[PDB]
Amino acid sequence: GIFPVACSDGYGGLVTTDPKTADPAYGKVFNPPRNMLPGRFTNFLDVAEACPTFLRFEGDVPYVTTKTDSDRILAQFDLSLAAKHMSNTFLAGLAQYYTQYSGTINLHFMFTGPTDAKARYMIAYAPPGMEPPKTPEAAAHCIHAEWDTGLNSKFTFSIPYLSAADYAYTASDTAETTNVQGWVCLFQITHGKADGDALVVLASAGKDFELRLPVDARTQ
Amino acid sequence: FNLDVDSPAEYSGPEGSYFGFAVDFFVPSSRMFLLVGAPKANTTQPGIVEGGQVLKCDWSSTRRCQPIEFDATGNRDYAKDDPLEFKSHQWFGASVRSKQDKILACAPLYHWRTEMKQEREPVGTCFLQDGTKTVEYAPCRSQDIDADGQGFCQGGFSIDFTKADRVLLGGPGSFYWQGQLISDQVAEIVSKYDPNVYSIKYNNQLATRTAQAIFDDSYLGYSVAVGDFNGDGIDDFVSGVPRAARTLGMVYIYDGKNMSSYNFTGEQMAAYFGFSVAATDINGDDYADVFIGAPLFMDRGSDGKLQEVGQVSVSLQRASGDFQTTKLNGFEVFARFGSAIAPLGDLDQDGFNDIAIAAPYGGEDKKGIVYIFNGRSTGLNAVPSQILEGQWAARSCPPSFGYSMKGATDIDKNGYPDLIVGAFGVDRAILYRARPVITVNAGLEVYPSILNQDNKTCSLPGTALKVSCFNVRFCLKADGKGVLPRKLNFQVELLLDKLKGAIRRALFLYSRSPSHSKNMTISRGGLMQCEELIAYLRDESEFRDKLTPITIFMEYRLDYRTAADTTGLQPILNQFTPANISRQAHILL
Amino acid sequence: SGNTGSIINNYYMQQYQNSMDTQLGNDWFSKLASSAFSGLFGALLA
Amino acid sequence: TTSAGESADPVTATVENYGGETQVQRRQHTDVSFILDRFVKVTPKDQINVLDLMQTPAHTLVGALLRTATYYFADLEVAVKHEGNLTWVPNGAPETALDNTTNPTAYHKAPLTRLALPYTAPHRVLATVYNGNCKYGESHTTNVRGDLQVLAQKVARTLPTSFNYGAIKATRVTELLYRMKRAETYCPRPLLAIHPSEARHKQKIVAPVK
Amino acid sequence: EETTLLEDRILTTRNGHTTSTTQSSVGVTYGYATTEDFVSGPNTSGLETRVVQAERFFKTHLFDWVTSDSFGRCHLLELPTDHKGVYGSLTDSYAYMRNGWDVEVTAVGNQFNGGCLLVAMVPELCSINKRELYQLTLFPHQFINPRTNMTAHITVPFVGVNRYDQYKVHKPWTLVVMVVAPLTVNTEGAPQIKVYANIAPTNVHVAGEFPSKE
Ligand SMILES: *[C@@H]1O[C@H](CO)[C@@H](O[C@@H]2O[C@H](CO)[C@@H](O[C@H]3O[C@H](CO)[C@@H](O)[C@H](O[C@@H]4O[C@H](CO)[C@@H](O)[C@H](O)[C@@H]4O)[C@@H]3O)[C@H](O)[C@H]2NC(C)=O)[C@H](O)[C@H]1NC(C)=O
Ligand SMILES: [Ca+2]
Ligand SMILES: [Ca+2]
Ligand SMILES: [Ca+2]
Ligand SMILES: [Ca+2]
Repeated sequence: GIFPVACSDGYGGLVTTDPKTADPAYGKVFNPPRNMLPGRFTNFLDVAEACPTFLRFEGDVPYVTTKTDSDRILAQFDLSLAAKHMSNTFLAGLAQYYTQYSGTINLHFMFTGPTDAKARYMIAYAPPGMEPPKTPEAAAHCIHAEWDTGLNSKFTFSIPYLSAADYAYTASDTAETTNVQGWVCLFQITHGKADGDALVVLASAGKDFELRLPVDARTQ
Repeated sequence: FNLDVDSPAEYSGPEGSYFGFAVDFFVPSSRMFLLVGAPKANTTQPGIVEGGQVLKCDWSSTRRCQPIEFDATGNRDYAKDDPLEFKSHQWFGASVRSKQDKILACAPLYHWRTEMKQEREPVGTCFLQDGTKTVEYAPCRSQDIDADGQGFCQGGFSIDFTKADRVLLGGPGSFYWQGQLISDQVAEIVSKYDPNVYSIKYNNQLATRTAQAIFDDSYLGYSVAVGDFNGDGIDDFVSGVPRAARTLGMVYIYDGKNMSSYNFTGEQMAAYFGFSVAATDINGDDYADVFIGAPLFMDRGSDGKLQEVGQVSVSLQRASGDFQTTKLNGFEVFARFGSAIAPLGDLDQDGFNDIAIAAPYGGEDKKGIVYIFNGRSTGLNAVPSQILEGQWAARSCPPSFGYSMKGATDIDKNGYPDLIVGAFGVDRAILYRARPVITVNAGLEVYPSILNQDNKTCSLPGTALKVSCFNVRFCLKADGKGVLPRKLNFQVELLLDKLKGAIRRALFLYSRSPSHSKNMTISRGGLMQCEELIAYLRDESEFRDKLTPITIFMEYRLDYRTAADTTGLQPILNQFTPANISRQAHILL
Repeated sequence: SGNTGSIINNYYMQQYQNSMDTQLGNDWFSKLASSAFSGLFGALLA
Repeated sequence: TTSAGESADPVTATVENYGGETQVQRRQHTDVSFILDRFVKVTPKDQINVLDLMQTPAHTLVGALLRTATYYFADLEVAVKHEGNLTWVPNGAPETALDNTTNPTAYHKAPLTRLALPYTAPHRVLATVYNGNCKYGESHTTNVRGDLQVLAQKVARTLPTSFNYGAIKATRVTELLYRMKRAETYCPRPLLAIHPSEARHKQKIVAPVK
Repeated sequence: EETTLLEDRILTTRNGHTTSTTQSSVGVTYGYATTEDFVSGPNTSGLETRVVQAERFFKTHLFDWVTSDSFGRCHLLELPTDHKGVYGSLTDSYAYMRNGWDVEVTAVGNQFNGGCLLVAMVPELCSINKRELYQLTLFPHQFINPRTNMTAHITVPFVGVNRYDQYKVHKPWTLVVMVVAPLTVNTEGAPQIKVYANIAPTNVHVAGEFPSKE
């Protein structure tokens, strides 16, 4: 006779993400040539590394001005892709479609004031477990880097990926481990006649930044 | 109540020219004139049909209205065979405002070709004249063009002068009809004038900048008024925004020093709150009070039915910065009460400023009505002391008597300010004069007022019998401000037992009659004149009525015909002043 | 090449499954991120 | 790491700058071909549905990541729940054609029907952003507003009608899904997240026992 | 660069018979490609020709950068613009063109100014948003930081859905100049600063000559 086959139950339903191709309906079409077009990108994280985008601060500006008082905290925000400061970066607009990440986030700090304005800054990483620091002297016991302005006007610091698990969530739910990865605290050590300057700050992905498990929550 | 209605000054123009759409007084430096706006009047300007003109109407002697030449030219050209402007139907004279030697008229529908593409945008324009000088003032005619700019501004839709000689100009079409308030000092308007420059920049210009798109189609600058509200002497800017707040209507008040923002708001949808505004201190506290008109307001009656009557909101300015807002409703349905609001100054010279409100489409045959409201301590007396009626019938567009009006000007030097009313629908303009107010201190004394029937003191000639008599005594004293006769003759009337077909129980001795008249002639500001006479009771057996009090009535009438002056302006007696008083007398037992 | 967690290949010829490319005559943002200056730029002490 | 701020040269730093070590990473989930190869739901018209990819909701995964590239290529796969037979017609074909059975027509087979459709545009690559001649730009003016405003949409350009793979027509199309095959992308464009009102965009994640 | 505030990074650029020297340079940014793709295609039948007289700088004014301008102030210049040179007589002569751009933006105010400009070449810019300005560095860009430079030089190829373009109905590139940090005139800074562009087309190819009413 013919070949016996057992049509199994639970198989063959449409799955919107199955590794199967549809049946052809129309054949032998040749595309117009498109080899060597400018601007090809194959991976979304290749563009997130070669192209930093601005952060967002109080008043909706990409810069933080040099304050002259007993306070020296410029920015201090949750190390979270869902943070408010990160909300307009390409790295956080691309991470909203994934549930977990891993690796390093780079922050680019470009100083803008005139040639006679001078300042010294400090960026630290407060891991989760206790409150974040409020002065630079208390934050000097963290992982920090300190730079000052000169001929070279940009400094780049890599937020280290410390965590208990290998992956962390890109969303945030409640006060919980995976959604608070600590803080990142920007201080101003000194300044000389730098009143009202701007320190524009960018952000991008590190060498080992990773982002996996696609998802579709909402709101492009 | 003191306005002359018998023979008021009438002025007319070409039919269809809208003579009376705008009116004002013109007092230079020592003759007095009248300014009437006729925005549809044909001019001799080269190839311009209905350019509109403003007429200076001679009040002295004859009723001649000589037109005023602000601009005799036609449409200037941008290039060869490319007109720059369109003065045809520009509605020049739609708004006329004068201050001493300075006359400002405007053309809200003046269109202008851009300095780029060939457009036709109604930026509006104005012409300022200072005696021999005459410049052009088009603040909306600028580089900012086309709807979102000042292209459809129609600058000059409403105008007003401040006390520091600064012009306030309104344009309801700027920035997609958000509207715009523009203020320039009269100094720079002429000083920075340039006949070859179409967009003049003024160094000291105050203006409302463009706002968010949700403020579009609000019509700021629809109407304007000036007055101080922050207590620094400088006139501030009051303007109606009738489409603001989703057609609820608003009224903005800006600082007259830096265009810094009070804000009024309406209670009813599409009632056109802000169609007209006026600022005058109504309660004598030297604080400018805000008057806002909403002619389309609907009210409910005892039958609970909606009826469009119109409404004016009287906001008294308190030193607290707050306002004491009182709402005054219209009287006739669909008459649009509150279309025009005109401060009159102290019309009756009583100590408080007065104001006039019009229902242009009211009265019999839609002629028009103007209501006169007097001010007092508590605020504005809500009851009108006078009702001015139109006297002309319709042709196509209704007479619109009261659509525009102007007051607060003593044009005849009688010490009392007058009023102009424009009825453009019939191309007429009317000047009402204010008659001099005479306050009168009338007096009446009856002594003794308790009559003893058996007293029998005063003898009576002709008979040996004596009668119970007593004294009646009346006094007059009158005085008034402004120009008025120093002699005043009155007609005094006296009646005994006024309460009584019935028998009068008292009569005058030297006449034997209950009635007595006395031609009395007192002097203005002079002493109190007082004539007395003897009245007597009837005999006890002549009447049974002994319980009813005998009322003594005094009444007086002024001779208006002989009190007239030069033109025949007859004075009037003060309102709320009793034209007659009465005392009584009792009998005992 | 794209979405596969399985490899069941095709009944049909490539000439019917897809549209065929033509040659005339990972490119940019992969060379641009790989040319990223990673090393420290100063004179590192300690 | 210091550097010239405005060189526009990509400058990466690492955790070796302060004693760490860069770990290895797997990046298969952000590959353009991998991530764009899903079915995405599209709101269908009643009968006729021109198969444009810019008809996808922009807030979706495939919608938002497609609009992150100026130019794109892909073959298309379609899933359709319809009533009656479903006809396809290639790019540039008249509407009257949707009625003829000789064109690729799939007879009704429950519950749905998935077809592999080629690339039939005259263009070497399609576009998400089309601007024939539009911007000044200089932060565009308020000049056209109110009524003229809602008409003013096209004072510029942007029209995906020309860039159409084709159309489908059934008596009643109930559900429609697109799947991009062999997706190539060029010239990346902005991609935005949800702007939070708090200091951080909190949300409700699935909650097991512990 | 140099040991002092004084600055010597010389860069010269010759397009045609027109040069341009800068002493405060950061380098040229290449966007999306270093070379060109295939000019000869199956859509012009080999009737395409290169016009070498059209490849030379032309100048244009962008905007005044004043201290009152805050973050997000844009200036959009759609390329190709209205050109009165020989490159302009190509859109009236030929129906199809293709070319890259060599864009050099200048903002001269002394090094005692603060502030920062971001000049970027954006393809197919139909609409920009306030939040999308935060990700404007996804495009070929350079910053103009008055303490360090006055010039931003950006070279960029031809992009489109077609191999040749009809520039009378399509503007593929757009030069956007954005304020990322407002200007400051501290004590010695220049009060305002004018921004100019010095653009030059590259590899211009034309095809299909139209009739002439001459
Ligand atoms: C009886 O009949 C005779 C005649 O009619 C009455 O005569 C009157 O006497 C009055 C009181 O004397 C008198 O009042 C006026 O003259 C007064 C001086 O003679 C004078 O003092 C009064 O001023 C004051 O008067 C007013 C009056 O209202 C009082 O209110 C004040 O308190 C003061 O007293 C008056 O100027 C009156 O003129 C006089 N009239 C006549 C016609 O003779 C008499 O009063 C009667 N008496 C009875 C029985 O009632
Ligand atoms: Ca004031
Ligand atoms: Ca008052
Ligand atoms: Ca009064
Ligand atoms: Ca008078």
